[PDB]
Amino acid sequence: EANEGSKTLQRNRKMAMGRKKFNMDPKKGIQFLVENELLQNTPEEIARFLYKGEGLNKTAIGDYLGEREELNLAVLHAFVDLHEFTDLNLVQALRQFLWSFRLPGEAQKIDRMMEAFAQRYCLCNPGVFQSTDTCYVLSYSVIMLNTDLHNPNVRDKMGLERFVAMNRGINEGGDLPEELLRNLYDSIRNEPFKIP
Ligand SMILES: [Mn+2]
Repeated sequence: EANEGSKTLQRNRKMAMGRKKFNMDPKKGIQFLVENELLQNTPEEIARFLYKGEGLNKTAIGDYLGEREELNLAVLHAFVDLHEFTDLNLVQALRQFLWSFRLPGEAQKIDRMMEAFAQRYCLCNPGVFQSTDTCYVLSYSVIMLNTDLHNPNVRDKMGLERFVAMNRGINEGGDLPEELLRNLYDSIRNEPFKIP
């Protein structure tokens, strides 16, 4: 006679095993979970698992999201869609996003994440930016500013006035508010990004 409590206990052990396998080798971890019917092999379901992140290494999460593979790309889109950026300013939203995983080192991986982020930010906050290219450019400006201001290996530091000068043109056929740019600058300047 089948004992469902036994089934649950075995499943818990397998899930614990799967998380541990994921932290070593994200694709292997996901394949194991999928094969044992512990996770559905759908972009949305895998994205929900990584967004919850229970006992998952955020560098592993990032590495999974940065694979240039059809499924992983679908997962990255779904994962960014689980974020809630409505009513946040760009730095506030970036802080939420960049807490949920550790960015890969590779520029192309970062780029795909940053494009996805910018498109989702603009959809959640229509009319803040006149295009997604503007928000993409400005999201990099903010990430680079965090690096420039808070990594001491970057010698000479960019001041507010220069940051505003670089970025005021990037909107459309007319500049943004310089209010919005000063707000982003000071935010980063006074609180670096919290990274995992
Ligand atoms: Mn501070």
